[PDB]
Parts: sequence; structure tokens; C-alpha cells
Amino acid sequence: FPKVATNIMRAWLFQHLTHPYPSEEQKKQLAQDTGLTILQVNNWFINARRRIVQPM
Repeated sequence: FPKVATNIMRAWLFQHLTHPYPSEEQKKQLAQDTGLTILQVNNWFINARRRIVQPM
């Protein structure tokens, strides 16, 4: 489900908040867990990092 994919990636993000950049291997593992493509996983984390630092 979409909520499952979102919660997988959010959990990874908050466990890696000081280095929120998945390696190529970690992207493949996340793609498998979420059912998303590698490209979609990377897009999600690009957006997450942008949103985190976005001005209040």
C-alpha cells in the first residue's frame, strides 16, 4: 500500500537523520521493501531533504 511505502521510507529517514543519503545498496533494499523503483526511492529522499530544510 502507499502508506506502507511511505512509512518504510520515513522510518529509514528518521533512523538516518544525520546522514539521510541511502547508498546504492540501501536504495535497492528500500525499493524492494516499498515496491517502488530505485528512481522513485531517490526522488522521495530528494524531496524529503528539501522539505526538511525548507523555510518555516
